[PDB]
Amino acid sequence: GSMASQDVIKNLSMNFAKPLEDCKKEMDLPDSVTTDFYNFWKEGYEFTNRQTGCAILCLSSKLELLDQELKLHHGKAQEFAKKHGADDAMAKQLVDLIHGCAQSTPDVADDPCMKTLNVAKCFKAKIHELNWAPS
Repeated sequence: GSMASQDVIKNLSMNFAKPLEDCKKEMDLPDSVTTDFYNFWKEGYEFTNRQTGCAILCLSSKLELLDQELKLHHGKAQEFAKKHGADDAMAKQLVDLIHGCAQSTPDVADDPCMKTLNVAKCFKAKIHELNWAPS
């Protein structure tokens, strides 16, 4: 039931991306981020720039998933996923993949936008490896 799990990731993505218009107008982002989001789950797609990372951070903030240091509320992320239909196990697995990626991607430039973009790419790869990437 890989298709069922893909459908969960699709639902999470769409709900995650709802505040995007609000974010685009609220920060004046180049529509390259719009295109990065259009193509997000497309394999072989490389991401143009950092502003997409700032956009991901904006989305997370609108959903109240970030602390003041712009780090992910782990528990709140897990609850987000379950409220949108992931079972407890999947929700935990998803947060773990993100945490594993955050650790693998060391913040050296002190740039949360680039950091978040790099965590997003790692997460994307892990999700593809599980066959959980939707169309």
